[PDB]
Amino acid sequence: RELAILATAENLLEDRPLADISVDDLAKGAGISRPTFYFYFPSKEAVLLTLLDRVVNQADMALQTLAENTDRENMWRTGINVFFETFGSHKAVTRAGQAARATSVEVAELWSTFMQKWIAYTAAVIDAERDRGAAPRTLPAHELATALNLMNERTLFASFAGEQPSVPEARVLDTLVHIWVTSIYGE
Amino acid sequence: RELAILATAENLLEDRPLADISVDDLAKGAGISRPTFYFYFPSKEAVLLTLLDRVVNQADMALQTLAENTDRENMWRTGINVFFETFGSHKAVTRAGQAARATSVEVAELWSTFMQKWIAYTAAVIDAERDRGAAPRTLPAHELATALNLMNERTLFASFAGEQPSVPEARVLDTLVHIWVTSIYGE
Ligand SMILES: CCOC(=O)Cc1nc(-c2ccc(S(=O)(=O)NCCC(C)C)cc2)cs1
Ligand SMILES: CCOC(=O)Cc1nc(-c2ccc(S(=O)(=O)NCCC(C)C)cc2)cs1
Repeated sequence: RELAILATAENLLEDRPLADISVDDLAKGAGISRPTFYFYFPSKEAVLLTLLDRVVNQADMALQTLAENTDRENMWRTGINVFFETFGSHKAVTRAGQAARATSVEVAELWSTFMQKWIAYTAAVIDAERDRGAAPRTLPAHELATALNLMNERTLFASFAGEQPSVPEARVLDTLVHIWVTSIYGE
Repeated sequence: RELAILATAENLLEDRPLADISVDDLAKGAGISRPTFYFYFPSKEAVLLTLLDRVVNQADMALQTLAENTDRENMWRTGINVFFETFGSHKAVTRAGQAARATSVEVAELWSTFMQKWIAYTAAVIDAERDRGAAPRTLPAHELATALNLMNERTLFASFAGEQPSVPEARVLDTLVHIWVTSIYGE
């Protein structure tokens, strides 16, 4: 029933913005009354927050699975691909979740927390690559990590929403891997 | 008087969001009545659009001045620096203008037009660098241009707004030049 509210919201968000989805459409879709909805979620905005929180955590867990477990270009491609596949499978939640950063402090703070985590892990892997002699000591690892992660956030999300301008979705993984591998390994 | 409305809006936007600025605050600030304001601008949103349109065009003209007129790293640094200095001098208009992309089709379409222009010029310069034998034929120039331009938009604007996470403003030019020069010249 919680699940049916979440699935209904994900479905309707594929059609239209969260401003055009009412608690009645979410209730209707989950086969419950509007007061019954209020027992599971305080708002349609909390439904979006929860949807976003699962996509982010699904991306984070898939990155942890890689971390616990090739050539350097393929190492980076597999990591970036976790975010391409995870967000790319949940485009309506990606789009809605990004738009809510402007209006929800909880969505802004959720996004900020996982970006800080994914930057810190990028920096740790760049540092390990520098310690093993594979990557040169160029920029501060954490500053290079930050720019590469903000690049991916902006570029993946533009490609997914078909923005003008954007890298076509079928070219965006290759585009990002090239810039990551050349900026991490290049002198 | 048009100028005094524009200067007043730029000033108040340094303090608070456009939602917290009323046509009376703009009128008051420009020493005119509210009906007199309506003779210059249909809305406070049109005032933001015009402010954004001058900053974008000031950036574009400064890029044209370079184009009509060193080592490859310094060539790219001077180009990126046009955007760092121009937007960095107008942070409240940058911030407000970026936020209005969500709510104004005219702000979205203005931003899209100049991004397409600046990407096309980046691609043209990468192509000329490839034709002269200085840069290798790696990614499609226009796809590499797109990702590098979206990186800069996201990274410069995060640094300016002090977002978490962000590259510190005093490190962001060096960060972006490294990733540009290594991704453009690297194999
Ligand atoms: C073998 C173990 O090492 C690896 O797997 C390679 C690694 N990949 C990452 C990583 C890749 C992409 C992104 S990001 O920049 O794309 N996400 C934020 C942006 C949005 C998309 C959430 C963030 C972190 C860190 S280490
Ligand atoms: C000697 C002649 O050649 C040159 O000057 C070097 C050149 N620089 C550019 C250029 C630099 C940065 C950006 S961008 O990516 O920073 N702006 C969009 C994003 C936001 C910031 C507006 C866009 C284009 C093109 S060619």
